[PDB]
Amino acid sequence: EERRRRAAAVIEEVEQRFSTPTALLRGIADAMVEEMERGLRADPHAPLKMLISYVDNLPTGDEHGLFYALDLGGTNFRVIRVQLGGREKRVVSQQYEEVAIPPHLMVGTSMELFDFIAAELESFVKTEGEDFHLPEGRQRELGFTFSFPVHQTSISSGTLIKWTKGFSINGTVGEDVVAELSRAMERQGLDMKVTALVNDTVGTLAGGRYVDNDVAAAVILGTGTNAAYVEHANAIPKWTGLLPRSGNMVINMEWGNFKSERLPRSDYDNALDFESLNPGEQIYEKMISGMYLGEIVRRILLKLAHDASLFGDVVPTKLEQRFILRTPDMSAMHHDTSHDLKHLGAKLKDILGVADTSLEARYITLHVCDLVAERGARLAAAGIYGILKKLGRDRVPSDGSQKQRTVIALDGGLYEHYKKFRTCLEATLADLLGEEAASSVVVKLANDGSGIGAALLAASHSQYA
Ligand SMILES: OC[C@H]1O[C@@H](O)[C@H](O)[C@@H](O)[C@@H]1O
Repeated sequence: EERRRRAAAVIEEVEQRFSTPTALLRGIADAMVEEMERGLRADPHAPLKMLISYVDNLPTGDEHGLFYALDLGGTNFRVIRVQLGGREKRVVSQQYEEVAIPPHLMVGTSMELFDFIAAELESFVKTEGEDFHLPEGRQRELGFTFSFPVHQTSISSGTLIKWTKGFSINGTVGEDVVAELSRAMERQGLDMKVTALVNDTVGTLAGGRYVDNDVAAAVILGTGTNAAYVEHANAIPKWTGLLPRSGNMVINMEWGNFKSERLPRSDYDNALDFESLNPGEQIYEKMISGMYLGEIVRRILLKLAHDASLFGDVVPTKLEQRFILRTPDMSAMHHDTSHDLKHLGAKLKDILGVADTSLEARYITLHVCDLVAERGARLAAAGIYGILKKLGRDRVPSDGSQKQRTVIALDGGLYEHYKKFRTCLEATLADLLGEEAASSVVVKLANDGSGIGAALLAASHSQYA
C-alpha cells in the first residue's frame, strides 16, 4: 500500500539521525578526550567526573590468602570467595553465588537493599568451607564493587554521587556506601571488614591485569556502560598530596554521563530520557547500554505501527507499554537468519501479543534493530578510541621500532552475548585505529572480572589480619 512510503519516511529519519560516519566518530573521540581533561582538573559540572579511585598499584600475582568480594551491579549481585596462593598457584579455590536483585530493591530504602545483600553474604560465609582458611583469631576482609558513581575518600571509603540505570533510593546520596554496607553486616552480624571499595570498571581492570600484564583500561558494556583506565598521577591537576610511588592512578571515567552536541540523537532518545528514572543524566549511556537499546527499538517500532499500520490496522496494546522489549529479546530477533525470519517472528508474537506478522514487517523490524545496535556499538568504539588517544596509544612508534601491546578488558552482556554488537564494536575500533595501531590493541572478555579484582585489591590493602 502507500503505507509503505510512510514507513520508509520514518526509517529514513532514523538512519539519518543515527548516522555515525567515521568522521563523526573521530570528532566524538576528540570530544571525549577534552572531557577527560575537563574532568581531571575538576572543572565545575564536567560530564566526566573522572573519579580518582585510590588504586595506585594493580594486582601483581603475589597475593595470597582468603578474601571475599561483594559485587553490587545494576541487575544482580555476587558473593565471591577466593583463596590466593602467590605468584605460582594464583587462585587455588573459588566459590561464588549470584543473586538477582528484586526490582523493588532498586527503588526502596537503603536499609532494605543492604540488609538483603548482607543477609545473602552472612549465609554464604557459613558455607565455608574446607578449602579456604583463615588464621585463628582474625577478621575476614572484603572487596566491595559498587557499580555506581562514588566520590572516593580512601581505598575503602567513598560517598555516593547519584544512582544510575534502574536504581533510585532516597537518602543515600552523600552517604558513605561502605558504612552503609557495614551496618548491614553488623545487623547480621558478621565480623567482616571492607578493605577495598571499587567501581565495577576499576575492579574489572584489576581482575584483568591479574592475568595479563598488558591491561591498560577496562570497559563495561552491560546493563550500563562505563570505562576506567590507568592515568599518570602527574597528569591529574585536581590531585592534592604526595603522588604515589608507582606514579599511576586508576580513573573511573563515569563516561555514561558523556554528553556532546556531536552525539547523534533523535526524538526517540529525548522521549526515552524524558521518561527515564534519571532524566538528563547519563545521556551517552542511554544511546549504548543494555538497559536502553531494547526500549529505543520499541519506540521506533511504535511510530511505525502508528504511522504505517506496520503491525495491523490497530496498534498492538503491548507495543505501547514501556520496557516490554528488552535488549536480549532484541538480540534474539537481530540474529535470526532463517529465510522467512521465523524466530524474529515468534518473538514479535510474544512481545507484541499479535497473532502473526507480515514478512515485510519482520525485515523492517530487523532493520530497526540493526540501526539501533550499530549506533550504540560505533559510539562505544569512539569512546574506546578516545581512551587510547589519551594514553597516546592511538599511534604507533614513530620510527618503527617496537610496537606496544595494549589490552582492553571488557565485560557485560552486551559485549559478551550480543554478537553483532561486539563485531561492529571491534571493526569500528580497528577502523578508527589503522591497520597499524590496530595490531597493537587487544580486546578481551574479562568475565566475572570485577569480583576477583575487588578481592585482590582488598588483599593488598589488608590489615594483615
Ligand atoms: O554498570 C557499569 C557502569 O554503569 C554506569 O551507569 C555506572 O554509573 C557505572 O558506575 C558503572 O561502571
